[PDB]
Amino acid sequence: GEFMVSLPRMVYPQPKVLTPCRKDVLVVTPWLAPIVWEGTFNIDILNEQFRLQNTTIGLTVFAIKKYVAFLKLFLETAEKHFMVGHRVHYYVFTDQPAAVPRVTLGTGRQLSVLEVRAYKRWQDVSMRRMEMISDFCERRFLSEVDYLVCVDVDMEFRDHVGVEILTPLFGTLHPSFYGSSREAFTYERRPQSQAYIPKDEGDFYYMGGFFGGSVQEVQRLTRACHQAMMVDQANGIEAVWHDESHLNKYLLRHKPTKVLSPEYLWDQQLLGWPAVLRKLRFTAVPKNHQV
Amino acid sequence: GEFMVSLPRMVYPQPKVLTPCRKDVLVVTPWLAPIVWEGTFNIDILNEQFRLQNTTIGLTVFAIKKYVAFLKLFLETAEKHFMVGHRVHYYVFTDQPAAVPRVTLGTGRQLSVLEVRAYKRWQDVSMRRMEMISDFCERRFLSEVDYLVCVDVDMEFRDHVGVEILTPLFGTLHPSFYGSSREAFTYERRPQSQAYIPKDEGDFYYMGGFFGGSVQEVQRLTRACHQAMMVDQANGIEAVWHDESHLNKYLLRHKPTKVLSPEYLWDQQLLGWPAVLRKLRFTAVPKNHQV
Ligand SMILES: O=c1ccn([C@@H]2O[C@H](COP(=O)(O)OP(=O)(O)O[C@H]3O[C@H](CO)[C@H](O)[C@H](O)[C@H]3O)[C@@H](O)[C@H]2O)c(=O)[nH]1
Ligand SMILES: O=c1ccn([C@@H]2O[C@H](COP(=O)(O)OP(=O)(O)O[C@H]3O[C@H](CO)[C@H](O)[C@H](O)[C@H]3O)[C@@H](O)[C@H]2O)c(=O)[nH]1
Ligand SMILES: [Mn+2]
Ligand SMILES: [Mn+2]
Repeated sequence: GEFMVSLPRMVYPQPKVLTPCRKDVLVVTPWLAPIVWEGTFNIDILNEQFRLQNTTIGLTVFAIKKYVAFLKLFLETAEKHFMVGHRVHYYVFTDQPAAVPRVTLGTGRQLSVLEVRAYKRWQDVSMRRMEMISDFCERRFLSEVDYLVCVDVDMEFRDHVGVEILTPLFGTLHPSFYGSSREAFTYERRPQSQAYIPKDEGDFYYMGGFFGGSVQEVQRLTRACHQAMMVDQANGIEAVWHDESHLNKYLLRHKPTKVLSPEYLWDQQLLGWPAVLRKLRFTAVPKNHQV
Repeated sequence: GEFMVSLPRMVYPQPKVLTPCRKDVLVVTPWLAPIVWEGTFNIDILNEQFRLQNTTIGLTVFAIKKYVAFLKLFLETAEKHFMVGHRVHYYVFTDQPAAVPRVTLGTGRQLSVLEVRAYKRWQDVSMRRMEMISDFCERRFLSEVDYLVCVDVDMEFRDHVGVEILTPLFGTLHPSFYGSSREAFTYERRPQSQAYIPKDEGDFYYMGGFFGGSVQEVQRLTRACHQAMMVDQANGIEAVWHDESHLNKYLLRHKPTKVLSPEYLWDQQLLGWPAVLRKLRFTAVPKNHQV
């Protein structure tokens, strides 16, 4: 939120008030947050706005135990598609620093390897990211980046993922549930859990694999989710979908300022390529669950 | 931007991703700013969000010379429709403090009468609002309100105008031009003016009668428009639409974070009640121009 200088002259098509960009999908939430789909944004305008602020984006990714194998494709495709032209700082959290592949980066981009402990259960590995993002890295992130983007590693970039996502707080629509009614969402349904959401509440089902925002908002979210997980652990309960359950509770009670469409987290294997998706931007890589 | 506590449990209809709110109009700009139309927002959610921040809204209005006659209806209808339930501070700028009508206010609402000089030409009266809002009232507004809303007085509220409009910076689509191509917009077209916009630039034509934002953003806008008007005056040129021309230049170069639809500034006399308007919220009162 620093003083913003004027945009230069730009030549682009006039937005027309009586022509929607997209008529097939919801492009704004009932709390007036944009839902980001292809056709809703002019990337040239957004790139100008964010470049004029010299925006730095941090990207966090965890690669613990066998998941180090996903890093090469993840990082090489991020170089092709993630925030190209902007300052990027990758933060790779791993138990095997020597297994991080040497990936060639474009100018203005850097990578830090952060060693962490590996936990036995994949559920605990997934869940402990909230603590790792918040408690350990609070001060570093505040000094080094403007926004944090927190993603799964078992993924590849296939198309543009850029500054259109940046906002104080965002979540991403889970690709399996964007057409589902709220009663069908796999929220935590046990009232004994901090993640509990009743059947008559819920806006969306957000996937735990892609969330972000300003550093302050991300530290708030990760701190709250970590605290809620600790309460659950003390009470002998583990939410049905782990960190994702808590993320969903948080974003129900603290509405995101943008929502990313499932373009931003897709599984083509599983779900194909429906008409509503004009681009598949960030997609699941096969993982043979029982990695 | 203070710490935001959690929303309470709320029961409301689920937003459905594959059902747009409105298919007849553009509801988001190409820079991802919501365009505020009826059907795009859930006021209960927004009221909760803004009440939890104890939001105070300042409303500025100028009533100089014969325009004091418009104050009674303006203020009485604002009491019925403007930010009801929230803290409101009216700032009435006038050359005739004794002519301000005694209007009964709801709880949490206050009115201040600010005496100013009357200028001879209606164009100068209109134009000098930018200076009056910025230079004179900078410190007061920063201490007293969170958002400023700056409107014409020759108007009445007929329907809800609430926290859905609040954002760092907003303008309102001029009711005569929302369907027009940019070449038809009455921007200042002389390159000798600071307000100059070429025929191949422009997003929208914003009306000078309804704009606002955070206090900081409004002071930035009003300061920039005042400075630009002073440059024009020194160069012997007066923009075709005065302050409105400068407002349009500013919002071209500094994109608003929400845009209000013409629901928010309408003239039923002149334009009727088209199908695209589900509500007429803030409307022109007859003024017999040659007042
Ligand atoms: O042995 C492991 C297990 C997990 N992870 C990390 O944890 C992430 C999440 O695990 P998976 O990708 O195996 O799980 P899913 O793809 O099923 O994940 C979805 O469900 C999870 C909760 O069960 C999380 O919320 C996750 O973010 C969401 O995308 C991985 O991408 C990886 O970054 C590891 O590094 N090593
Ligand atoms: O003698 C006057 C003349 C003007 N005004 C103030 O200036 C405002 C703007 O003047 P008008 O309402 O007469 O002009 P329009 O309705 O045609 O205004 C439109 O065009 C103007 C520029 O020409 C401004 O930009 C204005 O905000 C925009 O709504 C008035 O509402 C009032 O608040 C007075 O108080 N007294
Ligand atoms: Mn995954
Ligand atoms: Mn007017």
